[PDB]
Amino acid sequence: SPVSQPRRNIVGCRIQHGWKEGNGPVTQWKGTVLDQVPVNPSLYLIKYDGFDCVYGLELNKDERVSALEVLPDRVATSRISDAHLADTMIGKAVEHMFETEDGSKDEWRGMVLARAPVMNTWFYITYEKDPVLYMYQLLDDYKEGDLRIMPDSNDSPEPGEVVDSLVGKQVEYAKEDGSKRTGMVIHQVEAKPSVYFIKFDDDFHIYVYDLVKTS
Amino acid sequence: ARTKQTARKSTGG
Repeated sequence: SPVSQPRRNIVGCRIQHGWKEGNGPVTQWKGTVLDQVPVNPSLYLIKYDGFDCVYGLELNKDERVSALEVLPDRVATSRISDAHLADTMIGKAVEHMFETEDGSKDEWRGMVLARAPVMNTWFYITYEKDPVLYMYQLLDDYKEGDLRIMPDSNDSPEPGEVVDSLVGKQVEYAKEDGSKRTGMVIHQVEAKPSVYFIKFDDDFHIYVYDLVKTS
Repeated sequence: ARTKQTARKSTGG
């Protein structure tokens, strides 16, 4: 919708702010606001420049954020290499090759949850050894041979609708002391209904977990 | 060819 509304729709807009760790140096980041969480509209999903990881920050009500300012810059909504190769891999497990500075190539098994909002050329991906929300343009790792999609028992798109969604829930965990790992489920992956986006307090990372309460 | 250094924000914390 081109015409604006009194509420400021700050989703899909390049922003810029100062980050201050308590009694530390002030850093300057810019990035793209990807989404806003409906079960807590204070939270926005942000992708910083040069950073593959997606972060969840309560930008207006946070104290660590300084000089929040919206750039006149526009996100490059653009070309989709193939509408079919992307999503032929969504919901499938993959092995993503990453190489260290030494040159020693490694592999990380993970699953492609969805397609990124705002930057459509990017894919939502989470890894097993590191279960958080990352953003990579996989359409490139495949062409260069750094991404392998492997055969698995994944039927992809009661037969009738079930009330299954756990969005809006409240979670707590067995932290060894260290306060308590409290949080809230904020999203359900539309390709894998068992996989959920969780957002804990005292943390700005979007965790991608699989909730079934029993294997 | 991707790099884990890039992946997360270099300033940690």
